Amino acid sequence: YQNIFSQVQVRGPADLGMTEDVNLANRSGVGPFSTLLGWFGNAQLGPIYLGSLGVLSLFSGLMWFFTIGIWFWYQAGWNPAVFLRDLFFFSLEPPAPEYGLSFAAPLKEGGLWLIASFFMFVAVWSWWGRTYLRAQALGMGKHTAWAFLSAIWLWMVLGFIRPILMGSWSEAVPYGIFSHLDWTNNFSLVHGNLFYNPFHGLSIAFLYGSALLFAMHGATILAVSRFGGERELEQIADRGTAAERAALFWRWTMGFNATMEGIHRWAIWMAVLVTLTGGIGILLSGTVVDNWYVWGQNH
Amino acid sequence: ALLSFERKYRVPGGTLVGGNLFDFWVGPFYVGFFGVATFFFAALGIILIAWSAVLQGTWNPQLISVYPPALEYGLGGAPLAKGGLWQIITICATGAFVSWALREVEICRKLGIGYHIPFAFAFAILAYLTLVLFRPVMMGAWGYAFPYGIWTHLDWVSNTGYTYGNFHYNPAHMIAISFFFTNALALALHGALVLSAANPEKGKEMRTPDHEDTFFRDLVGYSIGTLGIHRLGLLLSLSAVFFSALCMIITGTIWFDQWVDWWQWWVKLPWWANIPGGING
Amino acid sequence: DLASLAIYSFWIFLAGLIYYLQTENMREGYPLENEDGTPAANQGPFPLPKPKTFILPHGRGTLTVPGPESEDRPIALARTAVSEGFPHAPTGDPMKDGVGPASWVARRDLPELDGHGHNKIKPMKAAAGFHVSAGKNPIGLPVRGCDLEIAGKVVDIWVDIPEQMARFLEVELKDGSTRLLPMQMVKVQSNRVHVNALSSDLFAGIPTIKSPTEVTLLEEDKICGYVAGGLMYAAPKRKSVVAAML
Ligand code: BCL
Ligand code: BCL
Ligand code: BCL
Ligand SMILES: CC[C@H]1c2cc3[nH]c4c(c3C)C(=O)[C@H](C(=O)OC)c4c3nc(cc4[nH]c(cc(n2)[C@@H]1C)c(C(C)=O)c4C)[C@@H](C)[C@@H]3CCC(=O)OC/C=C(\C)CCC[C@H](C)CCC[C@H](C)CCCC(C)C
Ligand SMILES: CCCCCCCCCCCC[N+](C)(C)[O-]
Ligand SMILES: CCCCCCCCCCCC[N+](C)(C)[O-]
Ligand SMILES: [Cl-]
Ligand SMILES: [Fe+2]
Repeated sequence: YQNIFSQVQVRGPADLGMTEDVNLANRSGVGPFSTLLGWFGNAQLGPIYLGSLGVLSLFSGLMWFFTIGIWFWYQAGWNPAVFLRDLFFFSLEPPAPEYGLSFAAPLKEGGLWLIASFFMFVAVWSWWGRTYLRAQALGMGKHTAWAFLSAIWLWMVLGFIRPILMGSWSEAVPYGIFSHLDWTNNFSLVHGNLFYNPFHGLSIAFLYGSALLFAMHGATILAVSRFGGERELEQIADRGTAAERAALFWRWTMGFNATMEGIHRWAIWMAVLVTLTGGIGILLSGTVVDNWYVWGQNH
Repeated sequence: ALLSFERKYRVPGGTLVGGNLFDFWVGPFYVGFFGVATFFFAALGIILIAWSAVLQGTWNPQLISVYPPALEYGLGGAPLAKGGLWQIITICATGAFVSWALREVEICRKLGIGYHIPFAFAFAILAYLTLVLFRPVMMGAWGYAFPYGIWTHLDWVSNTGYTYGNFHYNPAHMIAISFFFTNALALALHGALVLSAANPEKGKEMRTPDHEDTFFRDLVGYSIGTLGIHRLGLLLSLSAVFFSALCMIITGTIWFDQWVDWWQWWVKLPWWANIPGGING
Repeated sequence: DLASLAIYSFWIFLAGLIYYLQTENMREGYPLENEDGTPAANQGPFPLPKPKTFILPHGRGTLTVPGPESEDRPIALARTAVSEGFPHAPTGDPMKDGVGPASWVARRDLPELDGHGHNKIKPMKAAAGFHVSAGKNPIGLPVRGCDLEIAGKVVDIWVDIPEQMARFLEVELKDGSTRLLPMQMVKVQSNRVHVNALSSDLFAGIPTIKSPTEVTLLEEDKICGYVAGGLMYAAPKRKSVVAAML
């Protein structure tokens, strides 16, 4: 038995969750129970907290998706068959260079893109506020909100900060499945190969490293789950043989190890540094460094 | 030196080979038969690389590079200076990686824990082997493998990719990337949640797992659970590597042209292939 | 050059972070000791971090780390060589003494509490509303050990109430008493529950719990360590795969 999938599922009264300082009035009712999910993790869905910040976020979120969707349907001649076969090829492009950073572009030539970006901007930041508040209501630390900022950073640099510093919305990313891939490839071409951007290489080390570390941590916990290993919070407060065997596996393997609490500090930074270094690398491209190959020759 | 709770665990037994011959430690490192095997392989490999550096004429870490046999050599052997050295070093690397895994297994047995870790690591090894062994062989030549050099291997990645246009269009590659991104997302989430619960607002008591399920339930309407999150992290990581190996194994063996063209099968579907309008109409 | 100044500053930062992370992961297990229990000469290049204090809910006090080692019980192991780095063999029965892969830690002899202060784990028969929702129900099945003999029968499932999951199977032995078996160490089949880590004659030896309605962290550790220890120490009584294939 490897404990990858549960052998027997057990169920009881729906769990409504801790109260603490949260406004119980904004909490929805319990959702259905999924036996399918129950084989892998919890079977219970909901309840969810739906305050004003969340409603606003969901609203802009939908408007963003709607704005893109209406442009795609327009590109499809309002033909369902065409909409589906060309779905990955449609693209909502930003204003042309001639428009700079103005909001003058006509709807079909950058205006819809600007609207789409406004809705996305509001959706993401309102959601970020939500991650902070939900932690505050339960008296928890703000580690989730902080980590989320790192991801927000790359996004901000790509569609707002860099375009603004470059002087035009045309520098931003289009909304499209294949189009945004073309944009990514072109971005490297235009800046003399990103493999030469030092921050791009670091970002890769952390992306690889996150898969490396989570495979390591996930496998470790499962390996000591026979000693209640996943109850990490209590293992932190009162170390057990699960924590000891886990630490010793690694100390005997690579000469050093972590603690039940400390491993989660290694984890959060490993992931967070992915977009932190990534954002810096992109922000420097085109504003300070035009060609990384050339740059590399002088450093 | 030992950790203050270590003694009771440094017990005999667990080895897969050599009985108690290599059953001992050196500082914090456990040895075992596979401990010495790893050392052997790693040393020989590093030595052969240093020799290849000499034949190349440099000691610069940024310049040293060992290339495999040129396409002319097919799947046969080659002169130590023209692909042969890479070939031996590849054997040593494989021997060292596998030995490292098997050493991890002995350590698992001695501690009475599961074998998940070495199992996970095997996925990494299998990814390496795909680029350096399985794909080259299926393609018919060792030349298709990548060179061992800090920057030279990046050139190989670039040239290999552009041989098929923009590699982004490789469907298996897309799935692999999704797994890498989602994994990093999950890793950040797990780290932050545990820490946010163990380190609540200054002056408050340690939160419980209940607070963790509640936080995410409040946030997205679903909580995977303390056991599931670890199960997920392992799955995403391995799936990312699994699909990496798959996206490459098929390139140059069953797919030869520009990856972007592969998507025509979807656009050319009978019921909408010829309908005018749209991007492809 | 801005790019150059940036990459230069990053490495300074990274080294500082690694330094921070490493010392932070030294809240437990340090200072390092010699194989005889005395402080080791080389404590490494990383100093101990300043103490932090965890405030534990429901009158469980506090926890301050780094702090003096908690472990102090007898370890039934004897040195095997004059030189450091070698195994320490069991002076008696490792399974009963709790050493090697059968080790257990002196965790608080109280049950783990949920967010309300209620016991986290409880036998299902007493867990209002809980039931097997999917998969083969283990209750009522005979339990087989690696020697391929029946060691008892399953009489209940101990569930984690807050996380709604099965944690232990309660097995009734021949003498009428019962023991708890960790879920991740059993294999529920269609006509039985197989336990590879233990031979039938070792079940009686599984550590017991004071109360029949709750289990403490101390007891869980003794139970889990003992069962795992069987993979190594019960190897002689574990019948081959082809033998079990009948
Ligand atoms: C030909 C193409 C170029 C190239 C061009 C680029 C470009 C361009 C960029 C990268 C970037 C990256 N590249 Mg590169 N790259 C190349 C080759 C490689 C190779 C390789 C060959 O093996 C690898 C492994 C990588 C790897 C990487 C990653 C390390 C990095 C992306 C990090 C990330 O997590 O972003 C994913 C994370 C995000 C985008 C953050 C998202 C956060 C927001 C808030 C999400 C909100 C979503 C929400 C509103 C909508 C959906 C909601 C639903 C509920 C789901 N590149 C080649 C040379 N690469 C990025 C970087 O940082 O570069 C330094 C970047 O911009
Ligand atoms: C996976 C797809 C490609 C590939 C694509 C890329 C791309 C694209 C990039 C890298 C980058 C790196 N690659 Mg690579 N790389 C490949 C296969 C390998 C193999 C291998 C044995 O299979 C190795 C050891 C490396 C090693 C390296 C590192 C030098 C560097 C950062 C990786 C990292 O932090 O990972 C996460 C792992 C950790 C955080 C653990 C620590 C690992 C340490 C740092 C590895 C040191 C390697 C050492 C110098 C190699 C020789 C060791 C002995 C002398 C033999 N690559 C395959 C062929 N690699 C990045 C770079 O900066 O390149 C210069 C980068 O941009
Ligand atoms: C211009 C180039 C093309 C392109 C061409 C390629 C090519 C070509 C390849 C990839 C591959 C990959 N690409 Mg791509 N790719 C592009 C753009 C991207 C972008 C992006 C944001 O645009 C992303 C995110 C990616 C992402 C990915 C990954 C899914 C995958 C590499 C990881 C891997 O396989 O790990 C697997 C992990 C390993 C191989 C590591 C094994 C390590 C071993 C086991 C141990 C080593 C130990 C070490 C020696 C120890 C030293 C001692 C020290 C003490 C540590 N690509 C562009 C369009 N991509 C690669 C792939 O899929 O590989 C199968 C690949 O070959
Ligand atoms: C499969 C999922 C992910 C994963 C998992 C993973 N890796 C693992 C484990 C796991 C679970 C371990 O248990 C093991 C470990 O101990 O980690 C601390 C390991 C490990 N992953 C490592 C690296 C690594 N993992 C990577 C990736 C991945 N690992 C995936 C993303 C990568 C990359 C590039 O993404 C790297 C670089 C090692 C740190 C460690 C294994 C240590 C080891 O094998 O040691 C024995 C060998 C030596 C000490 C040296 C041998 C050198 C050779 C003789 C020469 C080889 C030359 C080489 C082929 C070229 C190098 C030049 C490059 C510039 C190309
Ligand atoms: C069916 C609609 C699917 C369209 C969603 C497109 C997601 C790709 C987003 C890339 C945009 C990058 N960005 C935000 C920085 O501009
Ligand atoms: C923060 C992630 C950075 C990834 C590089 C990981 C380096 C591991 C260094 C180990 C240093 C600690 N030490 C000396 C005690 O072994
Ligand atoms: Cl903190
Ligand atoms: Fe964890």
